[PDB]
Amino acid sequence: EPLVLSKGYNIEEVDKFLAAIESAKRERIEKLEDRREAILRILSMRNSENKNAIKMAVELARKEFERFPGDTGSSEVQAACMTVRI
Amino acid sequence: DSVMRKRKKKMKKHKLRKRRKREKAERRKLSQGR
Amino acid sequence: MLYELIGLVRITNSNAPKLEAKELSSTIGKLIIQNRGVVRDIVPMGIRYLPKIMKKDQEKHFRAYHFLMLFDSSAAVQSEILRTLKKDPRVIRSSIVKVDLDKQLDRASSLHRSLGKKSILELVN
Amino acid sequence: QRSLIDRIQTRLSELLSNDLKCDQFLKDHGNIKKNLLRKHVMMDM
Amino acid sequence: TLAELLGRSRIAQVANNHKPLTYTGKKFHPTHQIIETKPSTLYRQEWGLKSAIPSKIKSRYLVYNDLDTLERITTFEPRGGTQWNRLRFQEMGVPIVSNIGRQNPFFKKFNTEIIGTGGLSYSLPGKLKNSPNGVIQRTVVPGRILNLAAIGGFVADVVFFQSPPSSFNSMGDFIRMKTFLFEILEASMEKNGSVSMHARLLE
Amino acid sequence: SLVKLANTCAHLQNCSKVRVALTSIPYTKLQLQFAYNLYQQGFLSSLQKGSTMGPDKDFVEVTPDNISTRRLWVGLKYRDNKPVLSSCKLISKPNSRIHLPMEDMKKLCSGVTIRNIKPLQPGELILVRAHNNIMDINEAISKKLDGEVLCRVK
Amino acid sequence: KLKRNYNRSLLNFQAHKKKLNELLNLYHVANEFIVTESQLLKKIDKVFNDETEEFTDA
Amino acid sequence: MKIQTNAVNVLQRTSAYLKSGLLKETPAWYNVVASIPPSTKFTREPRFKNPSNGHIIGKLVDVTEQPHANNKGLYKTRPNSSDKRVGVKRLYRPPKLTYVEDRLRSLFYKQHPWELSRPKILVENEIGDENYDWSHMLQIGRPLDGESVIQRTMYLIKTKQYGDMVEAYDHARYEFYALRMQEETEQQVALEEAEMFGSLFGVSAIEHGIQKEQEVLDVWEKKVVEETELMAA
RNA sequence: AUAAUAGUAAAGAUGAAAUAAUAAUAAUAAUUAUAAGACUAAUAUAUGUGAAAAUAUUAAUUAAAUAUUAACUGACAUUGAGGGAUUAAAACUAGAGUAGCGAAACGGAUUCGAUACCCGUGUAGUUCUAGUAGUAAACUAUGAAUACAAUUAUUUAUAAUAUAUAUAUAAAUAAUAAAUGAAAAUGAAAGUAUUCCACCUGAAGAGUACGUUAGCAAUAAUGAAACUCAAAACAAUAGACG
Ligand SMILES: [Mg+2]
Ligand SMILES: [Mg+2]
Ligand SMILES: [Mg+2]
Ligand SMILES: [Mg+2]
Ligand SMILES: [Mg+2]
Ligand SMILES: [Mg+2]
Ligand SMILES: [Mg+2]
Ligand SMILES: [Mg+2]
Ligand SMILES: [Mg+2]
Ligand SMILES: [Mg+2]
Ligand SMILES: [Mg+2]
Ligand SMILES: [Mg+2]
Ligand SMILES: [Mg+2]
Ligand SMILES: [Mg+2]
Ligand SMILES: [Mg+2]
Ligand SMILES: [Mg+2]
Ligand SMILES: [Mg+2]
Repeated sequence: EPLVLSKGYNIEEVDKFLAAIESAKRERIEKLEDRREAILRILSMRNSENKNAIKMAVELARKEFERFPGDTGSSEVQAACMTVRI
Repeated sequence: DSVMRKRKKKMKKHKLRKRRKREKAERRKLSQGR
Repeated sequence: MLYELIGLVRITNSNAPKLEAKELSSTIGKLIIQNRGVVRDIVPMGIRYLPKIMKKDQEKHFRAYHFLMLFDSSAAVQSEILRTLKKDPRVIRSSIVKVDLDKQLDRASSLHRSLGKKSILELVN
Repeated sequence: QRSLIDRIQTRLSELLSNDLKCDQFLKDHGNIKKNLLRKHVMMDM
Repeated sequence: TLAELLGRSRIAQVANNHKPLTYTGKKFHPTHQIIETKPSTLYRQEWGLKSAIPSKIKSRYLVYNDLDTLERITTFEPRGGTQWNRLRFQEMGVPIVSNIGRQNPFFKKFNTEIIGTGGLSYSLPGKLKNSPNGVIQRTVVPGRILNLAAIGGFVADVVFFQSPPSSFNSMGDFIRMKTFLFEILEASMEKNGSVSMHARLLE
Repeated sequence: SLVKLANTCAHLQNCSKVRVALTSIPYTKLQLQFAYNLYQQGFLSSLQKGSTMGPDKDFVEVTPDNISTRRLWVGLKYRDNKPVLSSCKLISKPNSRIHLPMEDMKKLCSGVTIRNIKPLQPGELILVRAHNNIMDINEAISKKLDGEVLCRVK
Repeated sequence: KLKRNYNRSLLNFQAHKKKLNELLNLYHVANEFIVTESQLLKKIDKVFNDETEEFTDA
Repeated sequence: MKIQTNAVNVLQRTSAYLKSGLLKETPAWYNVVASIPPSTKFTREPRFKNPSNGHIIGKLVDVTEQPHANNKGLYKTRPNSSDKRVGVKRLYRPPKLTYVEDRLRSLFYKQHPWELSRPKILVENEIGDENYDWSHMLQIGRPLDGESVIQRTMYLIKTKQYGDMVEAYDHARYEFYALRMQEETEQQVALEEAEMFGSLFGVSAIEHGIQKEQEVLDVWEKKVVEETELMAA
């Protein structure tokens, strides 16, 4: 998917963070947009390694299968984690 | 196996190889069509 | 993926040596940016003499202009950039090498790290 | 969460320290004794 | 307890170090605790260490690192030259003062740097020294010129009115043989713990 | 378990060989019982519960918070330059577990080789499990318990 | 259980904080970074035309 | 080396001989050895306290004994890897004896290098006989040195005049310095007095040193000339 | 290897010599300039890494990998007949490639002889791509797993210490104690124990024959008996010998 990020980031959260930073700076446009674009490019999946994508897939699988929030090691979740790698 | 003992085995293996070399045409004749 | 580059460009013209280098830097930087990439730094290095008389196809070179380009890209993009470098007649030696971002995000060029400055923030300050 | 964790522990430690106080606290509420105290503390917080 | 006694006792008192006994670099102050015997105790090879020390050693003083090693020998060197340097310095009687405008450290978390002097001189600068002949203004000390001058267990910077050719140029690099007199002006002490003396050649 | 028991026996033997005084063992029920039996017969000088790091001075209750780090400390015994607990061969091995009736145990006690067991010796102790309770073989005979012939100490 | 939940969540939070800090640092840096053509050209001019700070050792 | 049975079982072996009639007469030692038996119990005995510090060797801190949060704010809810490993070798290997005074000693000689040059006799006189009140530094049987300072610091710490260790150390150092200065002045003035009243010292320390240097130089010179000649040829 | 330059009679080889695509058609050596394959100097210790075969010029991609913490699962483990996959060098089947090396072959020496050791031409082969095959002193001649036992010295990593100290852990490597052992010696295993698999039961005949399966083939696995001996083998000892 098109605006998915690596390194355990989320695009919606990143934009919000950037906005908050901007607000803080103001308290204390084109260029800013360009910087934001550069950041997105850096943190995009499609520029990053396959390893990050796999990790993300594993995390997703865990989220799906976990019989409660903490579960890692549920036989089913372990199997799911194995599957992505396989 | 010491080396001395091995040498008898080696010799035997060589003899066997020689026999096989000798009986190549004979073996071929025996093999085909029966 | 942060890839460092080291290209040793040709210097045919005696009086104005850096022009070919500058053109190379422009072109490869343009390619990078067209292909989802982000060039971070373009560190120049001097008009340094080569160790031996290094030769390209039907040419010979004894002095060259050296530079680092420290850019982000995909792997396929990087590979293609490398291929384009290998192809062109105005570079003697090219070398892309990965800079690992598993620990940090801001990473300076190899030279800057050797000097002392780990991140580009330090260089800025 | 951290504050909650702290409160239960600190109260329990205080209860352990004072025996006379502990019995009175238990009466007010309503190894086994220690467990009951702990349960009461949990209910409170 | 035994442990307390051990902690008190004279081997525990010697502060441990694994610095080289042979150090060919620059020596600005003592490295190791000098350890003497009495003559009687030397006679029956006892130094108050783990083991007996070889009968080949006839000097009463020594320096050591390890009470016992894997090689089954105490790591020592039979020499206590540093005490003699200190005693020479005392005899010379030139009081060490900080050339920088600072209070004397002996008057009034941890600082490992050298507190004033290292304890080669606890002398104070204000005294004069009378004799039968009179009050000594200029301290006369014999030393050797190297090329700097070796003056009583210390190397010292030297100055003069005119460079004497007769003594110097007759034996250019055998100046160490002939002992010359010196007038020691003052002794300063730097951060590294080196005593920077300054002498004047007399003739 | 029986493998565990064999391991502890081997450990005891090792400790006897080099002359250590005080030795740790795993904290299980069977193991504890065995240790108690040895103590009562007179092979161990001491028996006490404790941590993985050492024997415990005061009482510490064992829970899921502790259990993994818990341990059974055991004092060994020597006299006239000879260890008391020389051997700890077990009889019922994990692969060939043997369970005798009372008659067979009696025969063993009275110098009869049974099921390829050398019959029990002058200063020996054959331990016997009977309804998850380790006993002396003589004790088991007296009570009349058909049981698993566990192990053998000398 | 509560303690274990806290331990799980605290570490995750710390990691998140670290990631945010890293992002902030990147943003601070990124005026020097290049995406557009004009910026790249300016960088080139700075590097080459000035004839200053060529990385050569002596 | 195996534990030898035959060094300690001597009387038993002789008792057997006596019983047999191999020995007609009993040895002189036989009755004595019977009266006073050997140990014959060559065990590795475990130790539970470090004697110097007074740290406990055997015990393990539990999860329940550590209720509050750790550095980096994580509550210990499980035994760690090291809490599961059977730490028996610690009970048996002899303890490394540590003292607070050792660090102070190390500090002192770093601060005062030339205190090392003051020679130290290590051959003990009766350790039981001494009786030093560390109210003051100058004890009688003991000389003035860094040790005395350190003892004074320890005394101060004990008495809680200076609650902090560093302050007590400084105080002890300052006490020492005055004494040292006094000692220095004593010797110089004694020398002056001697000079005044017509005392005659044949060899002064500096003169002695010069003489010592001279012999070495003479040795060097002859050797050096030979070496130069060798080099030439 | 080819070509050019200038230059002069030997060059190359060996124990010493010759034969040869050596050289008065102008070489060899030298300096240049093209091409071609195949190899990877130091670092290097195969340290380490890999299941084992293996694996050290550089880079990139994808895969797998260590430790400690936190949380979770709750005995899910061990071993493993049959089975499966990978498996040096040589060999083979295709299609490229072929510098150097080099079975065979031919020639020169050596020698009484020389189907050799040395030298010269040098084909298969060695190289790549796609396969076949599944053996080696495939060796640590030592199957895997777990619990345990006395020291020292080296490194390596981890934690604390008030970044550079002396400490606690592990891990490996080297000396040993005990123990074991026919001894040599093994040394956290060849020790103390437990579990599981493989395999051995005198020497010859024989890993041969017959049979079967598999392979393009060479072959690989499986694997007898008759006949004949009181032999046959290992560690160590003291000689003699080189
Ligand atoms: Mg064999
Ligand atoms: Mg293996
Ligand atoms: Mg190499
Ligand atoms: Mg190979
Ligand atoms: Mg092949
Ligand atoms: Mg072919
Ligand atoms: Mg040939
Ligand atoms: Mg295959
Ligand atoms: Mg074969
Ligand atoms: Mg085989
Ligand atoms: Mg091999
Ligand atoms: Mg032995
Ligand atoms: Mg055995
Ligand atoms: Mg054997
Ligand atoms: Mg060995
Ligand atoms: Mg058949
Ligand atoms: Mg076969």
